[PDB]
Amino acid sequence: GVLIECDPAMKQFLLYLDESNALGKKFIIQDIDDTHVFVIAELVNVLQERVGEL
Amino acid sequence: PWNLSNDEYYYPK
Amino acid sequence: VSTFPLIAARPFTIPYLTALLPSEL
Amino acid sequence: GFESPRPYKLTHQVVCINNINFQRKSVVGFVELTIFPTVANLNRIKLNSKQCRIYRVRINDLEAAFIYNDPTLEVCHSESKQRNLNYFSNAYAAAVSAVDPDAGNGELCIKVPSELWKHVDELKVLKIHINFSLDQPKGGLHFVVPSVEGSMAERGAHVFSCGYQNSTRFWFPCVDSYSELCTWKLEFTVDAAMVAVSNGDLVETVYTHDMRKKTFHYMLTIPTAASNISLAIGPFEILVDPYMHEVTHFCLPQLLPLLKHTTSYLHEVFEFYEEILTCRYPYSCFKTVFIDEAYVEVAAYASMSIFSTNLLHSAMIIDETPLTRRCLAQSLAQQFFGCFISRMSWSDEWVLKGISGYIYGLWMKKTFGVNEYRHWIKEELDKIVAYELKTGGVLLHPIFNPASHLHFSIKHPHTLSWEYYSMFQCKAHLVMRLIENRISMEFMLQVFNKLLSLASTASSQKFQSHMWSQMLVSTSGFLKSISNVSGKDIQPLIKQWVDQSGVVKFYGSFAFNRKRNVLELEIKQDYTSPGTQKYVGPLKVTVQELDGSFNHTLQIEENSLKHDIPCHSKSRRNKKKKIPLMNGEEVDMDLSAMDADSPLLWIRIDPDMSVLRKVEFEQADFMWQYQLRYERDVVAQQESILALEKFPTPASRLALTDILEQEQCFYRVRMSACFCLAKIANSMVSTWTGPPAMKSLFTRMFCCKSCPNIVKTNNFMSFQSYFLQKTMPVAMALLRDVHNLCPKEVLTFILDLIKYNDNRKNKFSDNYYRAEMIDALANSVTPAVSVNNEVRTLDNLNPDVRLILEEITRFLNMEKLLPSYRHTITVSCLRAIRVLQKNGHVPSDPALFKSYAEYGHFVDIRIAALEAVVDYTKVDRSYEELQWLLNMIQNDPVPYVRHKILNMLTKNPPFTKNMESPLCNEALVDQLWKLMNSGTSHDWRLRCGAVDLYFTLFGLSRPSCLP
Repeated sequence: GVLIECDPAMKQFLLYLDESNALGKKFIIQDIDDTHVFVIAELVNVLQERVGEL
Repeated sequence: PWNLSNDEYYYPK
Repeated sequence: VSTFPLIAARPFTIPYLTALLPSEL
Repeated sequence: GFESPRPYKLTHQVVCINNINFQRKSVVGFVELTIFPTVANLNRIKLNSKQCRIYRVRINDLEAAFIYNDPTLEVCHSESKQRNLNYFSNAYAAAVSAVDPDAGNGELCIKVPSELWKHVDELKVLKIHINFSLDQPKGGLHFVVPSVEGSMAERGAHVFSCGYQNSTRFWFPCVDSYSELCTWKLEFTVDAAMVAVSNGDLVETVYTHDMRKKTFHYMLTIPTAASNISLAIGPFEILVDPYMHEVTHFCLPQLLPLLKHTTSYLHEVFEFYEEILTCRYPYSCFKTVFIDEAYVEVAAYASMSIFSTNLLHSAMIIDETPLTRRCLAQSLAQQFFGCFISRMSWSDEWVLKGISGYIYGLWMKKTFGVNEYRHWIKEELDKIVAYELKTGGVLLHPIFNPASHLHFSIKHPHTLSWEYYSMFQCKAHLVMRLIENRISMEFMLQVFNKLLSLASTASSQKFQSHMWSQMLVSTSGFLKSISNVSGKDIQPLIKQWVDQSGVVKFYGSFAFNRKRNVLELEIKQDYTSPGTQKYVGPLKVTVQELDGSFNHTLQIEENSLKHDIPCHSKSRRNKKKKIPLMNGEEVDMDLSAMDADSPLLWIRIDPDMSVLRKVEFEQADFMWQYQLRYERDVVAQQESILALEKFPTPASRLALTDILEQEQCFYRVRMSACFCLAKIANSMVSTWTGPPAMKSLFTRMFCCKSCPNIVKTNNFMSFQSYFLQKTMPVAMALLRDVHNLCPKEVLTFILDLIKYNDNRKNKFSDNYYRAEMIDALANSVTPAVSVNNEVRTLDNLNPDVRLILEEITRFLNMEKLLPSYRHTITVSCLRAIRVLQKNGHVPSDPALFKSYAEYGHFVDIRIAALEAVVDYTKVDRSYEELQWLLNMIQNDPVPYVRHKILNMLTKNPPFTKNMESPLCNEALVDQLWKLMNSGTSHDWRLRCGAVDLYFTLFGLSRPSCLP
């Protein structure tokens, strides 16, 4: 997978997109801890526009 | 020498 | 004989009477 | 449809026995058969007879000529130099088939006189009057004459009809097949102080003109076979059943109170077997005879059962009540379905054995609970998955070799090994449980009621077998009756589990797909092992997830490997809600050990044991601990205990300790958790924190609150903490120190359990608890550190073993003055002395066990001492002890002891075929070949045991250690 280090209060931000996006089967494939998540490789550049909204 | 299976607690009817 | 003496095994003529029967009743 | 292999049909038989001489061990009598020839030109008539000296034979009061030859006396010639076992097995099968009444053959060939040929061509009746004499029978019938003086009733001399299957040829001439049904008239002229018990109902009892003897007249109007006819003559104490009044119980003298207490349950067994089936008991009486030196522990004949007296217990004896209770129950099940409905061939025996075992399991379910039923079914299935993977497989319903992977022929019951016979009955009742699983239990009981109702309409006709063959069941008739009552046929299930002879092996492993929320199972079969076969049917799997327990059916075709089943939510981890179980209840689970991404708590492949299988599932250790704690199935708790021995983590110790503390768990699961906790504790030494395992738990459960090291006085009235209390030090003694020695904290605890034992206050005996204490003392013995093979003397004894030796000396000597119920402490102390001799503590001397293996001792002491002598002659390679054991096989009075010596010498052999031993002479090969050929010619169970011993020692080919 793709290791992504983030904030514990921000981990659930990417989880809401998993239950909303209907592109693939599941966005988040594995959750290590509150500061480490995994992902199919393709939405870091898209999140840079979403972060402005966030 | 007896039942010894607590059946009324596992299968109540 | 001094340490651990065993009473020797004697055969009975009818062994079920001394085996199966209760003695305190 | 039944067509006879015999050219005549037997209608009636009179068996008259006079002059039963107990001093000379001799009977005289006659036999009068009433045959109707079915084919003209009958000429020779072939009857079965062993050991009887035939004096004269008269056919229709005309003197006839007979010739007798028994090919099974010496199977191979004495001057043949063959020594391989396949030759003997083929020759023994041919010899048994040459005396088989299931073919047209027989041992006594009587020639019809010439003037009766015009009486035999137009098919009219022939009355054959043979008179015979048994001079001193070897195994023909049971004889027990004690050596106390007095009259034969004053010393306790009794007779039993010993033997199995078709062994009535051993005491009168007959047609000894299960398919020749006739009516019977039985007269026995015995002493005036004795009673003669037999089949039928006693019509009268007349005195002789000197009033010193009396004749018992029995009549059997229900047409039975000759193989179901029995006899017990002795000075029996008669007891009429106070609940059912056609049932009489006979015991040996001075054992009437034990008989009163023991046979007081039997009316409930009668009521059960007459309400699950809807037929009443078919015979007009029932007689239970309790005898000494019995052949088997329980034998069932027509309207009669012969048990051994060792089943008789008093009111204060526990741990023997369920065993005697289930012996009575299986004798009654065989009364219904082995003696009333009989066998049509030697094939279709699986039908009768399966129906008997299945209705006895239904009795066990109602009486002792479903928990005990599931535990029994699992232990029978494990027995099979062990025997069939060990050697070949058991083939129910062969077709006539059909099974060539074993060293005997399965064409006849008297060539089968005894372990094969036991596993045959076991597999038959498990396959009947499988037929109940496919076709529901009420339809199954309707099948059995239809068979019994056809037999009981058949049993009242007088036509000589026009209709008496409806009392004989076959496989095709059984399957046709199943198809009549249900509309489904079971021919795939019959083709897989009956006609094919194998069990299946399942290797399962799972993986949870988090993305698609599925559970990917991976089930592969090992079908290339010698005992296995390939399963292609459906397979149930039960998955416990957080949302509950869900069942799934998987189709396991040959090319199948990955099975994707769907998984449910994990919203019972979001809120704390209770997780619902397999039954309707729900519990609080500690979900800290569970994975965060998977909802599934445990998986069980084939939970209902619906195939004959051995499962090897690879769960995670927390899933095994959840399955041990929160499952509502005892077989899953047992398999999780069995699988937790590979995970010695402290969470598994906490799981087994929580199982041990928990009443409302089935007691046989806690008794297994004791031994599992002992093994786990031995594996995590140098990590264990506090006291030894189960000690604090023993002091919490069974000791005083004010004194921790003093045990409470014995009150055994709970029967589940009694079993747990007597099994916990036995497992606690398997604790080992880092130094591999049992700790002196557990040995001291066991010795304080022995010292502070007070049994003056409970209403039950203490013999089994004290015997288990001796077993716990024997478990603590580690091998001694002998230096330079130092002779084991009294001064260089271990300081630990001196206390153990003092205790077993005290226990054995006190047993010599105040004996136990069945000398359980003698058996435990002999076993413990053999344990101390197996390590280097006591000198390796077999003289004590050789003195306890004499004839006058109780039979449990005898078999424990002979087990110790067999273990000694395996370890010390003793030639003279092996010759002692072989001599005791040849001439011992009790034939059960001879069979047990051959059995123990097969299980623990002195050498195998791979070993080079000093005991592999040509002399030993010649002795064992002479024991197979001659010598064991009178029992049919000693000869199969000698064949098993020759197979274990020398194999199927030519003995290698030979010129």
